[PDB]
Amino acid sequence: WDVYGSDAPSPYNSLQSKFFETFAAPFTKRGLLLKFLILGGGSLLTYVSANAPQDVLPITRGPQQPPKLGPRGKI
Amino acid sequence: SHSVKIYDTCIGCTQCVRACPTDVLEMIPWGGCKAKQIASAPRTEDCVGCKRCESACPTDFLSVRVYLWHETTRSMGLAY
Amino acid sequence: MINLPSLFVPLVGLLFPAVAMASLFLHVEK
Amino acid sequence: ELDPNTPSPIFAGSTGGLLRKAQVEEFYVITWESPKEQIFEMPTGGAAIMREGPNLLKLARKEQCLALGTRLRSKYKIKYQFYRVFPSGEVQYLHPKDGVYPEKVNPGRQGVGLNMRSIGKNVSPIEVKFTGKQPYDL
Amino acid sequence: FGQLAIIFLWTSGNLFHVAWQGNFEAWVQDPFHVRPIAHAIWDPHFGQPAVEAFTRGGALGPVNNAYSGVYQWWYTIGLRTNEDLYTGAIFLLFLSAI
Amino acid sequence: FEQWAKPGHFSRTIAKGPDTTTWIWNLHADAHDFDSHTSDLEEISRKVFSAHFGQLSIIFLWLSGMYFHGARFSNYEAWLNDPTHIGPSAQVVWPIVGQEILNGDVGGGFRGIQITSGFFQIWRASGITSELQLYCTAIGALVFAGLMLFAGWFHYHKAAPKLAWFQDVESMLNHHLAGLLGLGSLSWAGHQVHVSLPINQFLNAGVDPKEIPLPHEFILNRDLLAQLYPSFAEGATPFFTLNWSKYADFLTFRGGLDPLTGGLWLTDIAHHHLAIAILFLIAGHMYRTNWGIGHGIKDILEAHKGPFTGQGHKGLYEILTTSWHAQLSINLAMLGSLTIVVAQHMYSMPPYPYLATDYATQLSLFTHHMWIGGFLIVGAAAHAAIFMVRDYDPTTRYNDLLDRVLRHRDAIISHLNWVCIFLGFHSFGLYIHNDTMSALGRPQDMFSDTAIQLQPVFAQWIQNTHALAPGTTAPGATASTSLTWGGGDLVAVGNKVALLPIPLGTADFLVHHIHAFTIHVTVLILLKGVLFARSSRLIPDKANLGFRFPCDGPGRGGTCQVSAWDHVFLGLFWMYNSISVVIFHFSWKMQSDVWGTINDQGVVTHITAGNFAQSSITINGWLRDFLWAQASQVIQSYGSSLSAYGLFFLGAHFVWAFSLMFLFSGRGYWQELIESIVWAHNKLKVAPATQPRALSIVQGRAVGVTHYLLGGIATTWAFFLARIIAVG
Amino acid sequence: KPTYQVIQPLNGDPFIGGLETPVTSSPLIAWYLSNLPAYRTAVNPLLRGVEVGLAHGFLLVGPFVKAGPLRNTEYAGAAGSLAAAGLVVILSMCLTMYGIASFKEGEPSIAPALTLTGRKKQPDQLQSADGWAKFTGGFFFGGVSGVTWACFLMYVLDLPYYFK
Ligand SMILES: CC1=C(/C=C/C(C)=C/C=C/C(C)=C\C=C\C=C(C)\C=C\C=C(C)\C=C\C2=C(C)CCCC2(C)C)C(C)(C)CCC1
Ligand SMILES: CC1=C(C/C=C(\C)CCC[C@H](C)CCC[C@@H](C)CCCC(C)C)C(=O)c2ccccc2C1=O
Ligand code: SF4
Ligand code: SF4
Repeated sequence: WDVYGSDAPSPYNSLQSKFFETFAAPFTKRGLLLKFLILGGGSLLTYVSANAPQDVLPITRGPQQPPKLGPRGKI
Repeated sequence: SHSVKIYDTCIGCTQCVRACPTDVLEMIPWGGCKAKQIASAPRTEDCVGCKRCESACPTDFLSVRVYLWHETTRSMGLAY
Repeated sequence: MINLPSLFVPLVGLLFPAVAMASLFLHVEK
Repeated sequence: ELDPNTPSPIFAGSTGGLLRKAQVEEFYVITWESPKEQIFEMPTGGAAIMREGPNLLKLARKEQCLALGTRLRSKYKIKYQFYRVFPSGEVQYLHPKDGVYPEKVNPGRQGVGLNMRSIGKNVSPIEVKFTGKQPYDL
Repeated sequence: FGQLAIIFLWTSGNLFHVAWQGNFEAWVQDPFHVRPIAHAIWDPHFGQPAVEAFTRGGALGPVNNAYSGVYQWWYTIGLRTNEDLYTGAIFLLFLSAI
Repeated sequence: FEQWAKPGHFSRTIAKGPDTTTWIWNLHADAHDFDSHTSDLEEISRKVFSAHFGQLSIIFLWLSGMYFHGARFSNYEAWLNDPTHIGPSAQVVWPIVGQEILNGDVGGGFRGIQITSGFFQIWRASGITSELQLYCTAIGALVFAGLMLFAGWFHYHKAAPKLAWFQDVESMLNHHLAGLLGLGSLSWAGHQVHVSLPINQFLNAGVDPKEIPLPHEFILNRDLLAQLYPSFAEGATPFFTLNWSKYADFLTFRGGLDPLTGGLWLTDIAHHHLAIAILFLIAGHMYRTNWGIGHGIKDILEAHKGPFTGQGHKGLYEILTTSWHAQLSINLAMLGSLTIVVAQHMYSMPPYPYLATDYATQLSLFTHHMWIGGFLIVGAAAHAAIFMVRDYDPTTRYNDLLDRVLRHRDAIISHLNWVCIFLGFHSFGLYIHNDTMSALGRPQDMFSDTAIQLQPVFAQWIQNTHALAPGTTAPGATASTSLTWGGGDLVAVGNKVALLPIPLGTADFLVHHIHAFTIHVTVLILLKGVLFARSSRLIPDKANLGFRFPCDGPGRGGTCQVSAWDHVFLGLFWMYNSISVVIFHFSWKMQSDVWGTINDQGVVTHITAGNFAQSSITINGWLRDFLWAQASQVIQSYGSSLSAYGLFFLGAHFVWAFSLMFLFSGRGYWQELIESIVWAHNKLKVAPATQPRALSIVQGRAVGVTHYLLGGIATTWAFFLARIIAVG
Repeated sequence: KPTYQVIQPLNGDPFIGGLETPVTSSPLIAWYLSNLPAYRTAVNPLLRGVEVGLAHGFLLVGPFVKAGPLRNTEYAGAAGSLAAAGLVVILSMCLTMYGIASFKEGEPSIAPALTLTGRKKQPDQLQSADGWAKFTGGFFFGGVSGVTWACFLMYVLDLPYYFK
């Protein structure tokens, strides 16, 4: 008799109120504690990817091909 | 929040200020001109530099402009 | 120890203004 | 699904006037009696079937109104009315609060009518240096 | 005042800046070519041809070609010893906080 | 009768017991137009084909020049004979102050300015031949203007003429098809077969000069054409009943093009112009008229409905019948690409003999023939406006398909608005990268061909298939439908190249997506301002200011450029940015990567390099190598005959320039001014009485529009020109 | 079954211009817009958008490799989720600087009562501060893992989308 529907569309999502939740979590969040992981957040890669050699570059060394920083003249 | 200042003489209309969009229009009775009429705004809070208010409104020297500074969601127009 | 001063540039461009457009985000909600 | 609503006003569904987020910071309504279903031009576009009531229909820029009161000036028609209407209802209206027709002039209508400068005398206006109490304004 | 501050930290730097960077204490040995030397350019987008880029003047890094004149306006007043710079820095700091 | 002015005309308040200058461009800026006239058709229908008149009498007044100033001083003869090397010329100029050198002296025994745009190639196409000849057609068409301009006086004047049988619309829409196309198409075939075909086929070698078979022949008696492509020419034409097969000989779908000089076959143009000829003769009877055969006028359209899209597309207008304005977008957008269609078509696959190889008109032409098109469409639907704010009456519509839009505004426009970021914003925002990635960006890895490649590729597409298309699949025709597409099946002629497999790739799904872009955010400007225009969701009531109408409120905190008239006032600029782009892409394909020369060991040699491919990826590459790599042509180019293109874009750059002064400027600022000076005249009593006021707002969003928009055109035609010819 | 709500707009009063058509509300499975946080009125953050995070992270394994810098290269086929975590953590701020269009300081929440709750007026302001921000604990927790889970596992492709 009820032409249904949805309307009420499919099972109210999985027995999953737990672990993700709560656990871990960076969480509680904002106002105070946000910076708390956007301070590392932005001084992380940064900071440590404002170094690490020696090395990794695009690569080039020992200025020669008809010498250089000369000629020739001296060392 | 409507500006700045705007000035005397006309009304009646039948050939002047008959067309603010957002109202802002009474007409008191008051004594001076050739039957009785002095005006700007029984209001100015619905308007809106609808500044079509002198185009229809003569009488000599600046006569309508805007100055909204604050400039208001009442008459900066933007509803949605 | 040594190699840098990059320390600065990932700031002055990367986090610093990340914090400008952050805390005066604002000026409004300063 | 369906009803309350008894408009007319009528044309159905499109965007181009009165939306979602201004059931708050204002709203505005409009009343009249409708000569015929006598169809006319009505903002978002349509053409509205006027009806045998109404005349109450929603619309946020009260801008839109008088326009429409007078919109009702090119088929012959007459007596526009509007109102407000908001959370939680109240004002906000010149026709009728008394329908004083902005034109006319009649009863007691107030001051707020003009500079001690009957303009000509206009110049550098330095009666100001940090006015307080002193003018804020006039 | 206020900005008098930064005008003064306009240069306590860029003074401080050079002798680091560039090569005056070097350029003393011979005074005329040149590619007058600005700052040191930490631009992590520049393709390995940073050599082929700006391995210029005294460099060792893709440095800017200074044109601010000044490098003479400082040579004139006195110094060519950047160990006798380090100081105009510290001075336009002796004017900055002050 | 009548007439004549004098003050006052049509802008109701024109006379005004004057008071001020600035009426002399309210009139010059109303004058034609209507409603500031009347839709009272019994005096407006009887203006439009009044017309519509002169324009022709002007077009005649035109063409009757372009043969007198062909055939009074040929390069036509003194060349024709020899296409190839030695080329065009239609004007030579009086010896005033150093005009001279402007008429070159480089055309085969001829002093004179060289000429771009076929014509030589248009009239070596038919045949004609002999100056005393299409000079015998200079007179054919000049009075022949006369009578057509003797139609102004024909009707209207002594004859206030008829809307009753103007309104209707069936005889004419049938007859144009039949009637006055159909006097044509095929009655150019009788010409294109007998006149044209062989005075070309036998041109195609021998027949050098003067003994030139004055068309005079080949009527009543055959034998000669008969001695040529046969057909058996007794007095009995087979295909009266299906000997068709025979009177053929010389018209099987030949496609490709005449390798003994490009063009493409006239043996391939009666079959094209008696079929597409007669559809238009027959199919130009399908509607009512009197004799009970025909269709709905509109009675067809409301024929069909659809649920949403409701009523359908129903009861299709009744001013669409009546008059112009309502109609007036469609005959333009249409006619619109109907000058971008013929364009991307002409160069694209050559008509009249001597193009493919040419240049200075397998380009030139190509453009203009795309301005007019762009121009035309990108100002076609400023007729959708007016109309609503105008010719549209009371009612006819609601539930019309029309209204179904005006409701569904805001959320039709809108979902373009975004494409018009993505499509562009970031797909142009895309040369940019590869600049930041060629300067900064080390070939290492970025967006070009041996780059953001894209290996085979980009295909091909199709086209290519366009090259298996004639060997089967559409059985025959001949040679690959247009060499431009296909595989490597490759020709040309005249030492230099003609058309070849012009292969695309990266540099190709680039650029493009800009015309692909642009013609998005160049419409919707357009649509935004075509829909809202009369009802705009933000001054809601427009028909309360007119068509133009400046802006309005300093209120609502900044209401300007609201009018479609001013939605059109920049409707254009971009076109120019878009037509005056696109031309560009073209002229660095044709060339650099299509035009040629010849030498030999397998090696065609282009005007410029197979550069392009990877030095027109990056935005820049078009000033590195599209300016200062070019312009040299015009930059130096004085004391010569490039001595106009070194003389135009000069006073074309200024007059791109002397736009902004009127267009960036204020308007009150200027009026405010024209006192001050005033004191000089007046006090010293001179001064007008047409009180010299300072140019009306719209009027100066009616100059930095024209002027900008004269400016960066000539310029580029002062320019692109002189490139071509000597490195041309 | 008998035709449907066509022409006559958006439910209610033929003048509330959101709009109704399919791709509003429909058989062909509007159903979507109703089990990811979409519509419903629903329930309780985390287990709504720890789904976004979970999903949203790896969604970028794309324009983080052939696009950008190094296509395929050294250091290397760490592609999938590089700093791709790294260049979240603001996407993981941003909406934790949003907290201005949501305010309260606590989450009951959660059931509902009888009575009803999610009380008969939702479309709008139920959600809060310490009322939304734990969805933010999701997407981020979910982002990473949403990133990281695409790394550890797989990288010479397979049949994952075939459709679906
Ligand atoms: C003072 C004086 C004078 C002077 C003058 C002058 C010096 C001028 C110049 C000016 C400038 C400084 C500039 C201008 C130029 C011009 C132009 C520029 C024109 C134009 C045009 C046209 C008409 C065209 C058209 C076209 C087309 C068709 C399309 C394509 C392109 C073209 C352009 C070709 C005079 C003599 C008057 C008189 C006396 C005194
Ligand atoms: C200059 C300028 C004017 C003033 C320009 C005017 C009034 C045009 C001048 C019209 C002509 C040239 C009259 C000048 C005299 C000529 C008719 C002929 C005499 C000169 C010789 C040829 C003999 C504006 O009105 C304006 C409006 C809005 C934005 C910008 C501007 C703007 O920049
Ligand atoms: S504003 Fe208009 S109606 Fe009022 S006094 Fe002046 S002219 Fe009269
Ligand atoms: S700003 Fe002008 S048009 Fe608007 S309400 Fe006020 S007086 Fe009327």
